[PDB]
Amino acid sequence: FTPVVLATPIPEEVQQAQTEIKLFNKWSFEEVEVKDASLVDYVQVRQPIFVAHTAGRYANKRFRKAQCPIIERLTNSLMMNGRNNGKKLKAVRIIKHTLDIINVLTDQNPIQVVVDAITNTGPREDTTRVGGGGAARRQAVDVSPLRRVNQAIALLTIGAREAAFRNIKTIAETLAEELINAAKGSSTSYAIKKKDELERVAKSNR
Amino acid sequence: AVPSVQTFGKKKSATAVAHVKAGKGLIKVNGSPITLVEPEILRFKVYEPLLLVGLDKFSNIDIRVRVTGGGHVSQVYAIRQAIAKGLVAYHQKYVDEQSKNELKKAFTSYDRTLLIADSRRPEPKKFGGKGARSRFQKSYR
Amino acid sequence: TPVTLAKVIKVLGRTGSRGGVTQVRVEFLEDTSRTIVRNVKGPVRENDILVLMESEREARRLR
Amino acid sequence: GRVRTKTVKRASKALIERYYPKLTLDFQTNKRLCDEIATIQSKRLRNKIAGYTTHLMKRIQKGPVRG
Amino acid sequence: SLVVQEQGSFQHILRLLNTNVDGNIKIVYALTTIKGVGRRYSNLVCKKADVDLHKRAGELTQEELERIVQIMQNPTHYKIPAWFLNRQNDITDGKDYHTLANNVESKLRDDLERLKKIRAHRGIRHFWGLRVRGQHTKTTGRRRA
Amino acid sequence: AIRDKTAGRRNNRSKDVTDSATTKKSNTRRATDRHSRTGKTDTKKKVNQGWGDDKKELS
Amino acid sequence: ALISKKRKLVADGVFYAELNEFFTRELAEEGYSGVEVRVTPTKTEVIIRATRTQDV
Amino acid sequence: PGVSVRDVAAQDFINAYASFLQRQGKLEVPGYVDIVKTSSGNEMPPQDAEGWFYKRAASVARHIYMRKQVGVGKLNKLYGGAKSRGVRPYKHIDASGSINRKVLQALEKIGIVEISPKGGRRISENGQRDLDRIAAQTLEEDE
Amino acid sequence: TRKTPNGEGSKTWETYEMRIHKRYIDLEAPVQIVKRITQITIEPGVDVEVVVASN
Amino acid sequence: AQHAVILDQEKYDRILKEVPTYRYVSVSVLVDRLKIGGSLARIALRHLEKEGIIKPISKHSKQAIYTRAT
RNA sequence: UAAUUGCGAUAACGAACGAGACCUUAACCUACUAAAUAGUGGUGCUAGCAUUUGCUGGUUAUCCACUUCUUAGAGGGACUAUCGGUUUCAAGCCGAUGGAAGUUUGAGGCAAUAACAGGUCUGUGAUGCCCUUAGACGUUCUGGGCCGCACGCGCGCUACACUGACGGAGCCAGCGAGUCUAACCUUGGCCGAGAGGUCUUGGUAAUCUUGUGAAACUCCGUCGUGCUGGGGAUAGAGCAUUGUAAUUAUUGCUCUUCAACGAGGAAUUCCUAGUAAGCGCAAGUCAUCAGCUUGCGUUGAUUACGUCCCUGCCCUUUGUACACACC
Ligand SMILES: [Mg+2]
Ligand SMILES: [Mg+2]
Ligand SMILES: [Mg+2]
Ligand SMILES: [Mg+2]
Ligand SMILES: [Mg+2]
Ligand SMILES: [Mg+2]
Ligand SMILES: [Mg+2]
Ligand SMILES: [Mg+2]
Ligand SMILES: [Mg+2]
Ligand SMILES: [Mg+2]
Ligand SMILES: [Mg+2]
Ligand SMILES: [Mg+2]
Ligand SMILES: [Mg+2]
Ligand SMILES: [Mg+2]
Ligand SMILES: [Mg+2]
Ligand SMILES: [Mg+2]
Ligand SMILES: [Mg+2]
Repeated sequence: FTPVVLATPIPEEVQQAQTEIKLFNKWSFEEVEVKDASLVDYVQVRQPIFVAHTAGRYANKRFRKAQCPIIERLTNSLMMNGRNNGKKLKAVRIIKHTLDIINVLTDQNPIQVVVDAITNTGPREDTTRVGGGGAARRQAVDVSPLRRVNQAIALLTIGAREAAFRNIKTIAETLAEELINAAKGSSTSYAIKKKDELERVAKSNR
Repeated sequence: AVPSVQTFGKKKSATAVAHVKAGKGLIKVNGSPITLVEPEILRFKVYEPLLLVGLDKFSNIDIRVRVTGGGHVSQVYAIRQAIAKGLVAYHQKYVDEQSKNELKKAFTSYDRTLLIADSRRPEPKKFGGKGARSRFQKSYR
Repeated sequence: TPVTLAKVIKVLGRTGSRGGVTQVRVEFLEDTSRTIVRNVKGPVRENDILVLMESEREARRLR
Repeated sequence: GRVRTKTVKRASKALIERYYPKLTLDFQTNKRLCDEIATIQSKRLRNKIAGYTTHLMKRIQKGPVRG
Repeated sequence: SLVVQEQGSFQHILRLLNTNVDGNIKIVYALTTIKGVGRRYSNLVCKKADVDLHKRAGELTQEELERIVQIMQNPTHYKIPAWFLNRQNDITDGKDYHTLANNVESKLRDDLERLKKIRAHRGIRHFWGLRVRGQHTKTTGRRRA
Repeated sequence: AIRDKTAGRRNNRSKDVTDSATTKKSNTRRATDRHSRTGKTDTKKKVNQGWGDDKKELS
Repeated sequence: ALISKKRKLVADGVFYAELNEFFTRELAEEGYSGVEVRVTPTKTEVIIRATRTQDV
Repeated sequence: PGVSVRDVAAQDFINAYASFLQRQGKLEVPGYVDIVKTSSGNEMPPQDAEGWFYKRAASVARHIYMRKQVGVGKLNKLYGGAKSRGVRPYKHIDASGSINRKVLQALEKIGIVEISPKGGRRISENGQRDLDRIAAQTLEEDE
Repeated sequence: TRKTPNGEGSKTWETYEMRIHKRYIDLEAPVQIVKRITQITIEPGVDVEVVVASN
Repeated sequence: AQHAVILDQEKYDRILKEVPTYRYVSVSVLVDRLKIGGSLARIALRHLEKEGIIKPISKHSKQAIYTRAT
């Protein structure tokens, strides 16, 4: 990679990787393609990022929220349950740990495994409460792509934050677990069960 | 005198002043090498300008930055801005234009407001609540 | 299990008494030249892609 | 929601009325006109005024405009 | 640190000072199941008895235990500051004591009786099972008695 | 004070809460606010003398 | 002397307040409209603006 | 190449200078150590037992190495932390003016710090020497 | 300050403020012009304070 | 009190023979195999690192990780 | 449209108050004027490490130069600009590019006509009438009382822990405020475990406290799911501070005591971006006392960018025997 040194030294794998490939903590944004139709444009992956933290303005407009890098969309939704409100440094490290955990098992750039668990828990259709006179039936509705990524993000983190509650396993161990089961969905994960149950109730009224 | 430029960058309150002079390539933050900087998960945020434009850009220039004010994160975003603004301010007055408009182009592409100071800022809270938007609580009767 | 992909052609409006539901016409990208108007749940712009789980049915109004 | 007041749309009326052989569809020069040609009490009202007389100017070039 | 081995040497649940103490907890918080010995007081005593806090209450050579008991009921002889002590300047003899185990219940009786026998308002308040320390009793303190 | 029985927690704890403890605002006269109780009224002379009347406006 | 700049100008205003009061009661029948107080070397000048000076 | 202590990371310098001050044996470690709590706004004494006076001596050193002059009071405020007031909100609280003043005195008796004019305590000319030394010695472990 | 004289209403707070601006200008001159310059340039509402020396 | 506070010589050798095939080993994972509370569990992590087996690809307090030896 | 904000329709035309304009604050000025009460580089004097020049500090004037940073004067700047979609091609809306900034730029100040027996005679030496006026409802002085506890309601603070407590360690803000005829903000040196004490010190303040070295937070360890070291009520014992006075414990420290609470029924509050929430700080009060309040910055999300289902109110049409106006 044609190394270099000026006065204050820059470490070797730091010197190396960045200049060549612009990659994660260390992980590949190349390859890692969204495994389901749609869900692209609504999952980021390129532009690549070093670590998930940003000053990003994703609020000011309706759909620029989707343009947020997807991993930071996963970290952002970690830090909450108001004791943890704020504390993105807390979450970012849990994610780096989490990714390292998933990486350990079954190879697979874990950023891609994260891409897989999001695609696999998004409900294709759901139900809402129609008035229709008081006692309210359920008009099944297909749900938007943005709400399929959003709900997956919320469903995954919540199920791990709720499971990791009151036990030795760390958040990053359950976060990774919950993702590992949902990357190819095994229906052992909190998230998958709720996805399949919503899609069951939507099928059961129509 | 040697060729030098001063720059700065700001995030929230934090202001990070920079000095870019022709030199052997030290990169230092307040007293210390850019390889410390910790919070340390954020470290690559301040690495970012060196890497996006390639590490060889710093061999003819010395880099020092002092961050007063802000907080343990805003300081990291204030420095990285002064570093990139300083690298581009140097090719403004010293090496030619086409090299500078090539640097801005490759910071702006990726970016995170690297040449451009973010506008966000605390809103004043107002009476009736503990927050800016937040009101307190009411039970009616 | 027959996935049915459909591209939002236009945005018709917000139904439901609540108003979270949107009315949209969709051209399925596998065999175009045929259209269905659907009810969505989350937010939607032009040229999105819904997954219709069952291909033939549609609604209009929501109370 | 940006909707110009009547004082803005009223002043743009009289300006394009008598000063059309002057101005342009460039905001910046029209702004400087409203200094030398007109007495306004603030910088903001003037950019607002001139900005709208620029718009009314911009569409008179294609089709007439009532008023 | 070090993976240790031992054999059969350590016993779980060893009794001292008329109370029962589980082994397999780290010895500093083990002694806290006696009354009158706080986390700080346990910590100072073991630092004084030349014991390793790294150890549990499990291992703890029998000799180390009697030493540990000794310092507890004789704090001022073993160079313990006496502002570290739950009874300073006594009430009658004025000596500084650390009242230990089932004895701290006694002195609670002792003092409470002192105020009552004297008819001081503080004892009057304990007699009625109220809050002595002077907090408002209107709202707080309902389930209680 | 200590000798007297019928004192202290345990004694009150065994009595019963009056139902006046759980009562409400009581409000006592709102819907009469607009209705003047004085029974005076005023008169049209005494107001026109003080505040002037619309019939003398010219002068 | 020796009073801080902040506490100075504050007290300077309170001094004006107590001043304008005392005249508005005293000059009422004289049409007292206000004052101003100019501070100089040698002197502190107080101008009573009323509508009737021959009475003041 | 030349070396400062600013060229070394925060903790590995204070871990090294702790082991060094521990290896030494020339200390003055006042002796209420192990019995004291370091702050009113604390709960338990340090888990270092024998130790942590070297840790704070090292810490105090590098802090005075950095800057012009700092006192006992500054070190209390610096070393203090949030006190849990029980059922009432947290408040910042200063740490002990004894531990620090005795750390300054000991490190002055050992000649790493001197009583600076204008006030406070300044890094010693001999402290620069020896601190820059062990700094490099830790950078050199990474060689 | 609360706007209300007494107790009642949604609690409205109204903050008054007074702004104090302070300048200083350093001159080197003789005794005569210092007195000529200080007696005149008198203005009501502005507080001029002329100190002396270097310490 | 529920077992995992101590050594129990049969347990030491269990750790020896039971940690291949673990792609994951850490504080939690050590307790998960029905043993070693998080005090002595952490000690096995530094000790299995004395030689062989666990590879230190993870750093710090709370989260730990190691894979098999090669 | 946020707006009787506009377009348009037009027996109306053309205006005024109010909205807007305006004002204040936060964002942008390597352009303007400057700064030992702000700060940078060069230079001496100088310490440490290295030495090849280097790296990292000391030094209210030993000098020179500068104004990027800080401060605040005068100006500049944005007018939803450019282009494109959308629409009566109207006011407008939406998207993209550029921009310090494009949600009324963000947030406030000011705010017409009118109404209410809203609150306030307990802010006033504003006040009518009534009452009392020396065994006083005047006034002061001693002591108590507003805190009194079977219990109902509301605002809150701390938790139920492992995204955690604890112990080392890294170490980063902004709004403030401070003593004259006086004892305010306190650096530093000692002594003390702490609370504190004590000898001095700068500051009427961008000059000193103070870089307010704040807290969350980051790092390395200890504990390991057990009402546990989560939690800190209750209580005993001692030491200090304010105050003439601390008992019904003003506040602070030390030891011990180690409760309830294992995420909370019906219900119900608040909130759309540097917002919510988590986190402290300063100011108010203040001799002493914040679990309150007014402002402040730190860390910093999820989810809408829609509708009338609920609740609330505004507008039309309509009825009226009301107009002291459905009390
Ligand atoms: Mg105990
Ligand atoms: Mg701190
Ligand atoms: Mg600390
Ligand atoms: Mg019209
Ligand atoms: Mg107006
Ligand atoms: Mg400037
Ligand atoms: Mg842009
Ligand atoms: Mg009334
Ligand atoms: Mg009266
Ligand atoms: Mg009261
Ligand atoms: Mg901690
Ligand atoms: Mg317990
Ligand atoms: Mg605790
Ligand atoms: Mg005070
Ligand atoms: Mg206060
Ligand atoms: Mg109050
Ligand atoms: Mg009618």
